[PDB]
Amino acid sequence: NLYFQGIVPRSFRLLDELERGQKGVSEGVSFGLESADDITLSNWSCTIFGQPGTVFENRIYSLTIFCDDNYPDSPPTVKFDTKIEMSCVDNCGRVIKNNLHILKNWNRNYTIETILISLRQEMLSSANKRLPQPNEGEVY
Repeated sequence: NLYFQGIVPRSFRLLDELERGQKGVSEGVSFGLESADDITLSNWSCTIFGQPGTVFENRIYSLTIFCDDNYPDSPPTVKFDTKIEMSCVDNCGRVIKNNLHILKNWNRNYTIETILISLRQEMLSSANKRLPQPNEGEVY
């Protein structure tokens, strides 16, 4: 059994986040592997609960996070499978890196969870919270 202070290899890092996710995490996000047999641990199935008091209220959004082999030093790619209108989401549901702080100014100390949390907070902003939405459960 290994010990060291400091940064851990990609595989160790993703094992930590997986254990975190599998233990059901912060409010109300969930995350895990798209498929249990992926040994690169690169593709993640995620859920965001809509923010109470907004056009997102009571909706469930499904999304996919992909961590390439430079992860955690490089940001993952983020896309919504569930249709959403947000200033940091493009026409195909993918997150516009330069419109979300944590992706734009990524830091290896952010996580899959940070992204999910950040997306739920974006729903509270004034550019988003009154934005007219697609029909509920509609996908790309």
